[PDB]
Amino acid sequence: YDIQAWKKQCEELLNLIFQCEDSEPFRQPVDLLEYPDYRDIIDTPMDFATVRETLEAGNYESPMELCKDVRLIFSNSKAYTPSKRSRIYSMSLRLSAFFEEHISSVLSDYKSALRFHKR
Ligand SMILES: CC(=O)NCc1ccc(S(N)(=O)=O)cc1
Repeated sequence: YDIQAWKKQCEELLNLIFQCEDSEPFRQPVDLLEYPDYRDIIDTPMDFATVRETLEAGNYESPMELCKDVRLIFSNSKAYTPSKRSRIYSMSLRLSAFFEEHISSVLSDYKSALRFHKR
């Protein structure tokens, strides 16, 4: 029932994601010189370095907020390269499955700890 445990759990999950080769296209903001029409399609860019820096700055109140930003990385990838046979597409799908598999217990433990606190 530790209300604060999610933060270190998210730091460790982000470390695993950075070690994953599938995270390479998502480690830093999309380069607008390489993809000049990116902002014509994507309203809110997101990447794992921005997620990590938001977490380290103490700017996430809950793991649900972090999860919303990570999910935005994947939805941006799907919206920008929607060829279900593109390299980045396939990397996004595997990394998303890995993230969802590991974030589930982080969210469950946090929601349980908060429900216990407010009992
Ligand atoms: C990160 C993003 O959404 N766009 C950049 C990008 C990177 C790789 C590829 S790809 N499909 O050739 O692997 C297409 C676009």
